[PDB]
Amino acid sequence: LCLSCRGGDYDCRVKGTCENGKCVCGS
Repeated sequence: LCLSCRGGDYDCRVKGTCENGKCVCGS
Protein backbone atom coordinates (compact mmCIF):
# COMPACT_ATOMS: atom_id res chain seq x y z
CA LEU A 1 0.00 0.00 0.00
CA CYS A 2 1.30 3.40 -1.02
CA LEU A 3 0.22 6.55 0.80
CA SER A 4 3.12 8.98 1.13
CA CYS A 5 4.50 8.21 -2.31
CA ARG A 6 3.62 8.82 -5.95
CA GLY A 7 2.54 6.02 -8.22
CA GLY A 8 0.26 4.82 -10.97
CA ASP A 9 -3.42 3.94 -10.78
CA TYR A 10 -5.21 3.52 -7.44
CA ASP A 11 -5.15 -0.26 -7.87
CA CYS A 12 -1.39 0.00 -8.35
CA ARG A 13 -1.09 2.08 -5.19
CA VAL A 14 -3.04 -0.47 -3.19
CA LYS A 15 -1.06 -3.57 -4.10
CA GLY A 16 2.14 -1.63 -4.60
CA THR A 17 5.09 -1.26 -2.28
CA CYS A 18 5.92 2.26 -1.17
CA GLU A 19 9.63 2.88 -1.63
CA ASN A 20 11.59 6.14 -1.87
CA GLY A 21 8.53 8.23 -2.61
CA LYS A 22 7.56 5.84 -5.39
CA CYS A 23 4.86 3.21 -5.50
CA VAL A 24 5.95 -0.09 -7.01
CA CYS A 25 3.16 -2.44 -8.06
CA GLY A 26 5.30 -5.18 -9.53
CA SER A 27 8.10 -7.64 -8.81
